[PDB]
Amino acid sequence: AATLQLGQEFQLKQINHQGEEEELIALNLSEARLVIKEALVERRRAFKRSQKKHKADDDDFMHSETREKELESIDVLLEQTTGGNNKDLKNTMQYLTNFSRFRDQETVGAVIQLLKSTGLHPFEVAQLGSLACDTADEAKTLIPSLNNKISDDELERILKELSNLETLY
Amino acid sequence: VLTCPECKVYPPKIVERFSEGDVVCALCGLVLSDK
Amino acid sequence: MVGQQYSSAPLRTVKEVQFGLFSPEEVRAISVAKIRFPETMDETQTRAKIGGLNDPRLGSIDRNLKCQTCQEGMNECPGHFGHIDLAKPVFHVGFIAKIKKVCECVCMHCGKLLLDEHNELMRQALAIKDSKKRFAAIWTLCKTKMVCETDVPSEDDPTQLVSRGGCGNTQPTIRKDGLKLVGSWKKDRATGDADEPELRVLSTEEILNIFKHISVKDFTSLGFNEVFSRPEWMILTCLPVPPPPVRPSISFNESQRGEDDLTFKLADILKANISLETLEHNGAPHHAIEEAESLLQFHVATYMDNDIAGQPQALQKSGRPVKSIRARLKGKEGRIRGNLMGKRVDFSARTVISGDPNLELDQVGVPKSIAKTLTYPEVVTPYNIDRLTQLV
Amino acid sequence: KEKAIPKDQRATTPYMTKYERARILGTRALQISMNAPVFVDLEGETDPLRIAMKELAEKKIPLVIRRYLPDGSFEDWSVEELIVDL
Amino acid sequence: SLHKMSMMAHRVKVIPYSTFRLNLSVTSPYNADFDGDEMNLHVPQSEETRAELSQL
Amino acid sequence: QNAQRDAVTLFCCLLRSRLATRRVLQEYRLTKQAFDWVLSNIEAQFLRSVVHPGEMVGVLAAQSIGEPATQMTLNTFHFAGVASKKVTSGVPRLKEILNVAKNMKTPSLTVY
Amino acid sequence: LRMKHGTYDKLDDDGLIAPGVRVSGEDVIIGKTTPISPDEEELGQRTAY
Amino acid sequence: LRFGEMERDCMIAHGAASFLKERLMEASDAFRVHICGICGLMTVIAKLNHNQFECKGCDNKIDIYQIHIPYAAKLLFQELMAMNITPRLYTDRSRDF
Amino acid sequence: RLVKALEDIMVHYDNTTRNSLGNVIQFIYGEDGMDAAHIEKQSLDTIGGSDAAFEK
Amino acid sequence: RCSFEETVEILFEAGASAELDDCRGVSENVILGQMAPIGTGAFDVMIDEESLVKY
Amino acid sequence: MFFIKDLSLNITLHPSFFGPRMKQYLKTKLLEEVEGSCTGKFGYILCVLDYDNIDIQRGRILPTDGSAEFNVKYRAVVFKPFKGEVVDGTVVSCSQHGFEVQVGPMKVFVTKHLMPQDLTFNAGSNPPSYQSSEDVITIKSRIRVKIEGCISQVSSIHAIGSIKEDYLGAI
Repeated sequence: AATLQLGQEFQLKQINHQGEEEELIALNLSEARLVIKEALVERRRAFKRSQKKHKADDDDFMHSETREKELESIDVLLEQTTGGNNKDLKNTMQYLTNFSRFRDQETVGAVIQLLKSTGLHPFEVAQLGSLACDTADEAKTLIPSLNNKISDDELERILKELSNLETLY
Repeated sequence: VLTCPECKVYPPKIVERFSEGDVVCALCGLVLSDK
Repeated sequence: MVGQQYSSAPLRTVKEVQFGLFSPEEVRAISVAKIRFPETMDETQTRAKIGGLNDPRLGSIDRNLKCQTCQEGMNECPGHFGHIDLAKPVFHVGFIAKIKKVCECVCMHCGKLLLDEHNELMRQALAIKDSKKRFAAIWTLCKTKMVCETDVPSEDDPTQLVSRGGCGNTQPTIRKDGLKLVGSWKKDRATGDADEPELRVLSTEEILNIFKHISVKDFTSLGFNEVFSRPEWMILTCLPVPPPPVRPSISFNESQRGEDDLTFKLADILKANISLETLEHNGAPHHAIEEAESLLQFHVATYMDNDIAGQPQALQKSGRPVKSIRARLKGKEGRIRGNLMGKRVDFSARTVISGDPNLELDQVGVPKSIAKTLTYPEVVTPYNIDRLTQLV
Repeated sequence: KEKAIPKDQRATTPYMTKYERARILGTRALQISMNAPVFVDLEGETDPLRIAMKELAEKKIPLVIRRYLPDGSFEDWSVEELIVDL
Repeated sequence: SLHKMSMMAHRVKVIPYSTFRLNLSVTSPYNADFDGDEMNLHVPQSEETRAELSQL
Repeated sequence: QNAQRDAVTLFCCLLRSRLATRRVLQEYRLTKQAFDWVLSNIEAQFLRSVVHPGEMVGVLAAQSIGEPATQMTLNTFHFAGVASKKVTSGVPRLKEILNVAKNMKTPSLTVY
Repeated sequence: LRMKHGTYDKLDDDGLIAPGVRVSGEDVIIGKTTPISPDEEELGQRTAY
Repeated sequence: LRFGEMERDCMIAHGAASFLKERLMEASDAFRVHICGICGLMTVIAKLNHNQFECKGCDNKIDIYQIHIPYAAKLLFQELMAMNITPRLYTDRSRDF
Repeated sequence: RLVKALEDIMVHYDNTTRNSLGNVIQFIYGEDGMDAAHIEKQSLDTIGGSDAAFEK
Repeated sequence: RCSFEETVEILFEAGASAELDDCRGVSENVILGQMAPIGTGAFDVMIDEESLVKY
Repeated sequence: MFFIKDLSLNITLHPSFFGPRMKQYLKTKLLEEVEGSCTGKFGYILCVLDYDNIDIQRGRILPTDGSAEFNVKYRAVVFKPFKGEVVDGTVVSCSQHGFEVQVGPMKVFVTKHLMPQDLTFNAGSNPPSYQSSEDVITIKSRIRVKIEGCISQVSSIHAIGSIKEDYLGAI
C-alpha cells in the first residue's frame, strides 16, 4: 500500500452489520496481540463457567513476569482454548510475542494517542506503531504515504518519544 | 498406471467389469475407476 | 457427490443465461493454442503434432494420459478452445440476411442512419419497445430512401432547412447471389448518364469498416447491444476450434484412428486458409485471390450449416454429405430432443405382462432375476444392522 | 426481510396440500434413516416412513413450510398448525 | 403415455418365471392386454423419491 | 369478497333448492340431530373439493383434450355417411381451428 | 494384452473350439491374435513382452 | 431404456419434481463444471491436486463456481460456442458483483 | 403440439392461473376453483316446472 | 421456444439480439438438471428452532 | 495488515445432529472451521470477535441430502498486505539467490537482484548471512522488506518484495 491502494475489500469507510459507516480499524502487533489474548482468556473463562454450570488463577496469565513465562502461558492458553489444530495461529502469536514493541496496555494506549493525535491515516498510524525508526527521513522513505503529509520535526519528535516509551526488557 | 491404495502390491492385479462399467482390484474387491 | 474428487469452489445454481456474441478479442484471450498445421499426429505416428488439430494443450479423451493444461484425467477435463486466424474476413452463414437488411438501412458512405428525430414516423418507431417489430418497421420504411438528405425542414417551420451533416451520396440496391452480396448503383437521371445501375460485388472488409463506424444511439435504435451483440462481430475474423471432446476420435486399434467429420472440415478450412495466405504474399493476380477467397468462404459457410439454399452440398470422400454443426442439433434425434428432453436411464427393466387374480389391486409380481439385478442403497442404522448383516 | 408477511395478514389456505404432505414425509423419512433423534414413543417399528407417519399423527414434526407468492413474497406456516385431512 | 393415468406406482412381490403380474382391473387405465405387450419398470433410489411414489 | 360470492353463487342456489323448509319437514322428515349432521357433513365435504395449489393444470388440460382426439379419427367419417352434408368436421376441422386458417373449406352463415 | 474375462480353456491348440462342448455366457470360441508394430504403444499400457 | 418426452409430461402432470430430477441427472449423466464468476463461461482451468483455479481471459482466480449439470448440456454449450455464440451461465447472487 | 403449447401453466397460492412469465390466464381456475374429480351431475329443481308446481 | 421445431434459428436470433433467459420454466430446469417448481417443488422446507428447543 | 471485517459463511449440519443443542454444534463447527483459515478474498482468517454474539439464520433443509445449511455472519480480524507495502519481519532462511522473511503468518522472498550490491553473501559465517558496511542481516534479525507482489492460492498467499532502495536492511 505505497499509494494507499487498499481496494474495495479494505476501504477506509466500512459498512457494518448495522448499516452505519465506520472508520477502518487497523491494529499493530501490540494492539492485535492484546486483543487476541483478551478474547482467548474471555473464551476460556466462558468455557469454565459453562463447565461449572453443567456440573483467581486467571490473574496470573495476563500479568507476565518475562517473555519466556508469557510464551509458556500462551502455550497453555492455546492448549486449553484452541486444541492444537491451528499451527498458523501459534506462529502468528509467537511472532507477535517476540517482536511486540510494547507489553503494557497503558503504554500501548500512550503510543496510540501519540500516533493518532495528529489525525494521520490508520494505515500510517499502525505502521508507525509496528516500526521503530531512528530518524524521520528513515520512516518517510520506508513509509511513502508519510511523505509530503507530516513535517520532519513532528515525525522526529514522534519517533524519539516512541523510542523513549519502549519498556526495557 | 493404476494401483490399489490399500493392498500396495506390485504389480497390481486388476479385473475390469465391463457389464458394470467398473475397474475392480481382484484382492480387496475395491472399485478403482467407474464408467 | 459427482466427480469423485474434492474442490473448494462453492456449489451454486444457474439463474440466468445471457446470450451474446464473441468479439475477436475474446476468442484470442480465451484460446490457449493457436492452431497452425493441417495435420493432427506426428510423423512418428505415435503422438499428436504440437500446434496441429490435436494439440495436447487442448486435452485428451484417452484414459491413460492426462491433459497438459490442467493435469487431469479424461473423466475430469472439460476441454479447452483453440483458435484459427483468417487472412480476410468471411461472412457468417447465419447472419447474411440480417447483414443485408441492416446494410440497406444505413448510408454506405457516411455510416449513419438515413433518418433522424425530426420525422414523426421515426418518433413512432422509437416509441416501440419490442425490438423485432421496431427493426421490421424501420427496415420497411427506410429501404426506399436511396439518397441521404443534407437538409431537413424544421418541425417548427417547414420553410426552415436544418443541416443534419449528411453526405448526400447515392445508395445502391443490394441483391444476394449465392454467398455474394452484389450492389447496383442507379445514377441520378440529372447526371446525364443512362439509367444503367453499375453492378459490383461488395467487399466484406468495406462492409465491416462501415459497420465499425456506427454509434451507440444507432446501436440501441437498430436493436443491438453495446456489450454483447455488436454488429461488427457478425463478420468472422477468427474461428474458434472446439476441443477433442466435441469431436471424439474412435480408435479401433493402436494405429487405427477414425476421426470425426468436424475435424476433417476444420483441416480443409486451414488448408484453404494457408493456400490463400501463400497466394496473397506472392503477388498473384486479382482473379486467383478472388477465387481463393470464394473457396474459403464456401468452406467456412458449409462448416456450420450444410443445407444452405441454392448451393451444392459439401460431400465426403465416400460421397456422403458432411454432418455440420446444425445437423447435430436440429433433428428429432439431435441434442435438444434426443439427449436433453428424454434420455436413457439406469435402474430400469422391461418385460411382457400377464394376469394374476390373486394379487391385490396395487401389487406387481417381479421376476426373481430382475429382482437380483436391480438394487437399493439402504443406510445402516441401529434398527436394521442385524438384517443387513445377514444380507451381506 | 421485507417479503415476509406478518402472521395476522396471512391469506393462504389453512389446510395442507398433498404435495406438502408428500414432501414432509420424504424429508422426515430421510432424516430418520440418517440416524436423527425420534420425537415419539417408537413401538416395534423399523421403517423410517412409518415412524414419520407416526410423528405426523401426534403433530410433532419440527418443520416449517415457506409458501412463495408469485411476486416474490412468502408465507411461513408451521407443520403443527396445518390441518391434515384423514 | 398419452394421459396421467398411464404411469402408476406399485408394491413389489418377488415371484418365479419371467413375466410381470398385474391385477385384472388396472388393465383399463393402461390400455393393455396380455397378447404380447411389454411394460417398463423404474426403481426409485432414495427416501424422498419413495415417499413421492407412495403418496402421489 | 365479490370474487368469492361470484364463485359460490350457483352452489348456493342448489343448496337453497334442496333444503327448503317444506321439503325438509314434508319430504325428508329430518329431526334436529339429523339436520345438524347433514349441515356439518355438507360443509366438510365441500371444504375438501377445492383445488390444491401447485397442480400443473396445463398438462392436465392438454392431455384431456388430446386423448379423445386420438380416437376421434374412427368416427369422424360418420358424417361421410351423408353425401349432401359435406361439411368439414373431425380431424380436419380441429386442425383448421388450431391453425386459425384464413381459408376454411366450407364457410357458412345462419340467419334468424 | 487386453485379454477377455471369458474362459480360454475350451479352445484347442488350433484356436478353434471343437464340436460337442457346452459353451455358456461370455465364453470364447475363436482365438484371434493381432501382431502390433513396436512403435505402437497403448499410452503406457503395453509391456515389454 | 428411453425415458422419453411423454414420460416427462406425465411426471409433470402428477407433480413429482424430485423423481424427475433423479431420473434425468443422477441416473443418466451427471457432471461437475467450474465456471467463471465474471464472464460466466466454462473456461476456468482447475488443477485439483494443487487447488489452483485460474481464468485466463478475465485474469480471475477468486470468483469461480462449481455447478452440477448434465453432460449433454455441456456438449450443447460447447457446440453453441463453436459457432460464435455465447451462452453465459450466471448465478443467483452474481448481481452484487 | 397441444402438450408443448400448454406445458407451463400452474395453479398458484393466489388461486390465480398463470404461466412462466407471470401473465394471468384465468383469475380463478375453472371460474369456481374446484378440482375436476370432485364434481358430479346434479339437477337444479328450481328451473323446470310450471308456476303451479313451483308454488305448491 | 427452441425446444421444438425452430431450434437453431431461434438460437441465432437470441444471440444476435442479446436475449436474456430467466430459467423459470419447466424446459429450462430440465435442460440444466435442477428441481423445477412443480407441485412438491413449489415451496421450501425450513427448520423451526422454537419447537425444537421446546422439546 | 491487521483489519476488522464483516464475514459470512454457509455451514451444513448433518441430520444426525438435529436436537435441542444445535446452536452448540453450530458454534463448534464455526470455530473449528473458520479460525486460522486463509481466503484470497480477505487474507488469512486470524481471529473472530464477540464469540457470544454470533449471528444466526433460520435453516433451509437441502432437497437432495437432508443436511441443514445455515448462514452465519460475524466480525473478524484478518491480515492482508497490498502492493508497495513495507513491513518488518524475521529472516527465516538464507540462500545465494536472496532471502526469505516471515511477516505475520506469511512469507516474503527477496531475490539478490533486489538489494544493493553493498550487501554481500557470507557463507562461512554461522549461520550464513548478508554483510555490509553498516547493516548485518541474519536469523532473528529484524528486517524491513518493501512488498512488491503477492500470489494468492486457496490456503496461502506468498509474497515477493524488494529492498533495492535506501533505508532498507537491518534496523
